[PDB]
Amino acid sequence: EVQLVESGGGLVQPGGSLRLSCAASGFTFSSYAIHWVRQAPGKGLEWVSGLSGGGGDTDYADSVKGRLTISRDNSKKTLFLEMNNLRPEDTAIYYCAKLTGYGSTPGSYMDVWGKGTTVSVSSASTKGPSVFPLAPGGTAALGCLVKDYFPEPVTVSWNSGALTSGVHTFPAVLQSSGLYSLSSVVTVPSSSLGTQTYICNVNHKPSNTKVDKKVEP
Amino acid sequence: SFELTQPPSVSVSPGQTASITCSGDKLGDIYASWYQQKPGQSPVVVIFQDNKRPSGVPERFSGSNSGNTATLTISGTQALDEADYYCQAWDTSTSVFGTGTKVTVLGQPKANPTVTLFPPSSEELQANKATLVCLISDFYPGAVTVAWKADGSPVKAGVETTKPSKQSNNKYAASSYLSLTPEQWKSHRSYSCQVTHEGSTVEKTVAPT
Repeated sequence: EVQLVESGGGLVQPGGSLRLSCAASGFTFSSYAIHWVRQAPGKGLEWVSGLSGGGGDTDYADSVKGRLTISRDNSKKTLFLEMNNLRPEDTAIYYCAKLTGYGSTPGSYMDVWGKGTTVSVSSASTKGPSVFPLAPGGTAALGCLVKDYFPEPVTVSWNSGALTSGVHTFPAVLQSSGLYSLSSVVTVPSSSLGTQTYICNVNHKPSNTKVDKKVEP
Repeated sequence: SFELTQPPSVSVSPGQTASITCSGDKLGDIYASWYQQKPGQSPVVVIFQDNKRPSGVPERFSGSNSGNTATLTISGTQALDEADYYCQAWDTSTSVFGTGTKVTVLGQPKANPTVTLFPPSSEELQANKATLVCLISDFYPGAVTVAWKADGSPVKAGVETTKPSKQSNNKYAASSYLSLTPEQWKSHRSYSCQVTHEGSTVEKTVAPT
């Protein structure tokens, strides 16, 4: 019954603003300090801000001091985080966590956490990929480069679902540009090349993009 | 910000003792906490006030804060103890997390990566672009470094490398992409994707033809 639920995450342009909230259940919200902890994809935990049970004492990390404002309405059992002039570096999952005391005391810890809410700060816009054919004993590696697309995700099939066992579709990279690039490879007989036809089927539903790319050596 | 330094990675065999350290000048004067984060999940406290366990935490987890160094010990480490572990300390009212340690509980023999490197497609070259695609698969444990070379000279620009991700077979995969101009591509003898794992390096090379 004791839970924190974060809301308000989304995609935002750099320089934009976002308001995050955190709904508490199962305990007396006012009796406890609540903090925000963020984590950028693939990176470490980073403390963002904290607030006393009454809301009087507010504390902010150096990285966010001016741009962020933490507050709480105890009547609504909700915490808030106002984020302005968002930077790409603010891209992270934002977690709210409940301290074991009313304030940030010596040996206090975060006993309860929420599942978190995702913030993406990107200047990128919806864009379908450019699909390129990747070509070179008993086996041959053939591939499809799905380039410069936004946002996630993309689905890749081979020969319309006929080939799957020897197929490896790699997770996307997020480039500096804010665009994603993904690659799928299939293992096939080297003898069959020039006889057999290998087609990757790329679907990017966000852009309504379907591309069937024939891969030849 | 006082900085809490942790070793980035620890390997432990099932049943063995895993020692995770956390160092910093203001540590030891202050109390240390330890948070466990399993993949896809929120962090969970396992140790607080240097050596206390929250009621639900198993006894095999324990802590010590000698001098400038705090240590989390996991006795009889289980496969489910595999997680990122972070120390935390309170500087006045500022909370600081440590850099983090990846604890791998060895479930599997070591496996070096299969590396496949593809040159630029002719269609891409026709569009006045050039991407080298280096795909890394079936490596365990799940840590690699990628380096690109032009004619054996390091190339740091135009590189976008993913972080390793766990495959369904519990091995890991990763990708690296090198952006070049058609002109750059055609003006060098060779390009190489060099992947280092557990002290072994694999190199694949492609050339303009």
